[PDB]
Amino acid sequence: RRDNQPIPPRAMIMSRKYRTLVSSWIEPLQEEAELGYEIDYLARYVEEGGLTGERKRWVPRRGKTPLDPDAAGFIYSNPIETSFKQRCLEDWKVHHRKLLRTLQSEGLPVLGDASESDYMRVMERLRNIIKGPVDELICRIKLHEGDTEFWKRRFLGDWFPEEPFEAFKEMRERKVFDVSDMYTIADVWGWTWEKDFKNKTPRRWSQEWEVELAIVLMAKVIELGGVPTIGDCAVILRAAIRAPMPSSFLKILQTTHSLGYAFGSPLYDEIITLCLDLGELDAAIAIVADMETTGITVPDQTLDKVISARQSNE
Amino acid sequence: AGAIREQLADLDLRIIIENSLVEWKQLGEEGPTGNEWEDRKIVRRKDFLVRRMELAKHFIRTNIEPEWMVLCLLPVLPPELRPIDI
Amino acid sequence: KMDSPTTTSPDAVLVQSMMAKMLHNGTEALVMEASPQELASGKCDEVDFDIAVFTNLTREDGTDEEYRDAEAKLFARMVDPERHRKVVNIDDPNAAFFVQQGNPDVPVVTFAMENTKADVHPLKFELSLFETQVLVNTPQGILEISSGLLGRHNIYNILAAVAVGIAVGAPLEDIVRGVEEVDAVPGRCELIDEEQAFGVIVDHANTPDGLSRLLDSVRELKPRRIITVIGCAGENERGKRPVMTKIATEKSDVTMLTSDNPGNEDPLDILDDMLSGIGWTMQEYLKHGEHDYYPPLSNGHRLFLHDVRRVAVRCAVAMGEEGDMVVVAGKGHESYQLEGDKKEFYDDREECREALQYVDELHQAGIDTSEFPWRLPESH
Repeated sequence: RRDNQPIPPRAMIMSRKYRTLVSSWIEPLQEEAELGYEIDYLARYVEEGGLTGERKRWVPRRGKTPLDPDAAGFIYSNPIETSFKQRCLEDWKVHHRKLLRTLQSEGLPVLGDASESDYMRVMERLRNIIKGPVDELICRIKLHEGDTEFWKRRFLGDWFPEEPFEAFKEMRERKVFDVSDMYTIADVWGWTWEKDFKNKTPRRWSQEWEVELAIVLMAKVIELGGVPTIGDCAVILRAAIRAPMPSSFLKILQTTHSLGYAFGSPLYDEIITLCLDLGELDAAIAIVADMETTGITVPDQTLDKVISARQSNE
Repeated sequence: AGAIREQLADLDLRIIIENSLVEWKQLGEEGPTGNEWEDRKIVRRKDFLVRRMELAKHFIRTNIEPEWMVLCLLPVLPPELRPIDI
Repeated sequence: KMDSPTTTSPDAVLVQSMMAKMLHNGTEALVMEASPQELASGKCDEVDFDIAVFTNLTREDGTDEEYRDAEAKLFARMVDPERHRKVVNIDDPNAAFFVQQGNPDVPVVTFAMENTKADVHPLKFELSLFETQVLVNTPQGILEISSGLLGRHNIYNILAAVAVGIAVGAPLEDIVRGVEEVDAVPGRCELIDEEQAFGVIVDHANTPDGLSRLLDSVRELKPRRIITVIGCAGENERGKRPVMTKIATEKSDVTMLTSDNPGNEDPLDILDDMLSGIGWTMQEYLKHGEHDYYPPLSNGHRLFLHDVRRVAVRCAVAMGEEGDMVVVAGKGHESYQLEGDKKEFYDDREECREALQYVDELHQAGIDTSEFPWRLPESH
């Protein structure tokens, strides 16, 4: 967007099940959306040159050509499909796995003011945080990955000395290795931003967080010329349903209707109910307001009860 | 050998890399088992998986088909090189 | 039989040639399907028709009213008002239009399920998976029939057959013999019954309309389940392949996608187009094959595909329990399987005949042929 570079069609590669990258990361992976109306597979067959021209057939054929069109030109294959929730877990696992290794290396001095019994307490939680289905002393376990200056200080303090710390002293006087040779790519190239991207505790995945990111980039895909499909809008809407989050229903639908997409009436019945099932009639009026302006016929089952629910609070 | 050759042809080399990697990742997730014999075998399996995916990664980056390990034609040495043992 | 060139409508001069040949041997009666294009093209110009029969007009096969009068030229041939006869079906709304054609003074025999005013109407009819029994009220008297034609869609033909006998004044007893004698028309909802607990139906349906009309025409027979074997031709009418699967998977409980006439096209590619109707893909189907479990559809129906035709029709036969119904489609009477360019001899009637013969031996060997992943005694 900063360089006004439109999203290439290769980036907007139409995967199977008709879910682009705008919704391919949501929890239902390779699963169809929940549009109110039934799918129109006959139309999909027609639009994919299936009549006479050609169709991208998913028959697995013997050979080393990748069947998946998304794998075209990678080198080996696409990265293995993982959801945003799964990716958050791995970052959550690996961060605490690094904490355990750092804790295991020192134990007492890293904690400093903790007791030996607490050292086991801060281990079992770390052990349980990993592979898992209080004083929380873990906050003081500081990881220094990529901090060149930190490691140089620890490096400073016929046969080489047995003690590793004394061995480091021998190298500097014998010119085997010194701090001048101790550098990485980040600092020599002025990657200042790299400092604040690794030694941070990852935020655990939240469904309300996922839809916030879903609506943020969906608009950004629109700004760059990308056109998310009808299935993409349904999937992100459904993620906004599993968690209640009634506030984001309006902004999802107006963006969906801005592309000409119209959800099925039974889905519209489901969403209107959820917008007043838990008692959130506020913002449950605009959902039925703008959808009429766009030209969508609201079923009378919802209209009668929403009006009945309208006078219920009165 | 027909079973092997067809099985080699049927191999999805992309899939072999994917499932071996996650299986290899899973084995190291548990970590130590407290038994030397069990830890002995977990090393063998992990090295087997690494060797397997390394073999697969080489096949798809070159023009060598794994079916060729099971030959249906046998070349014959020129007569001059085998005058009258082989 | 004989093997004259059956290439659409034969040449008009050529058409009359074998009419001399059959008359040369001494043939007395002649009957032929009055194809709408055949008489419109003028192939039957000097043919002296005697009895005109109008089964029904649906126009699902172009013009709307011109097609109506195109068929009326068959009755426009009818000039003689006293000797030759007309037969019409009142249930079709166009019968009044058809009867006006030609000489109005021609005697007409009228048959219909409804409109009890008809000359021949069914007093009582019963539908069974192996036979159909109908009591018909002819003008001469009440007649009872019981033939191998299944479904009400052929009761029109049965009603027409007895009505024609009334038109030629056939004795009632002799009409029973003629109707009872016919039990299997090749490829037209043909029932092949080797004395088993569930009938096998061989049909020529290959179009979305023909298949849909057939499948709901067998549900009225009250079967336990419907098993369908449906294929599509290669490199031709590829725009109907998803439609066939959608219709079959809804009407039928168990569907068996197969290769009908692959030709130069890959048989698996044709099946992949079929799976597009349900949103499945050949790759996804084979993944379930690894797990030895094919999930049921959304409605709860089963989808089992196999590219090889011979091992598919026989497999579907073994998949039928008591009360089920197995129907094959796309071939009918055509005894050839077009693979590449060679026309390998393949007849579905022989396949179902032999499959019923050896299905018992498969069950007596412990083979569980209920779902597609057969469970042999040594399995799992």
